[PDB]
Amino acid sequence: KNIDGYFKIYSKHTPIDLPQGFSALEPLVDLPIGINITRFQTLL
Amino acid sequence: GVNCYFPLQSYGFRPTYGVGHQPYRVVVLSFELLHAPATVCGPKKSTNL
Repeated sequence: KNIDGYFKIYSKHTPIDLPQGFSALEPLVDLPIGINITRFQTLL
Repeated sequence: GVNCYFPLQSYGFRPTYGVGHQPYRVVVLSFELLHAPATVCGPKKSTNL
């Protein structure tokens, strides 16, 4: 997410398509960079 | 050669030289502020609980 000039990353690693179990993502990182993001990719 | 020169030239620093010709290291600190959130803040000392 990137809303108020900060870039936030939440995450969770859960053991095992997608199961019906419920799990909330905990906040990991809240960066202070203030760039504009509108596109993204993945890195292999 | 004539009309041909190597642009860099040395300072020839040597101890028996006066104050004018002596190495003076310079550190130009600058402060950059952009629209991104600030990340380099200042110790912010506190009070006992």
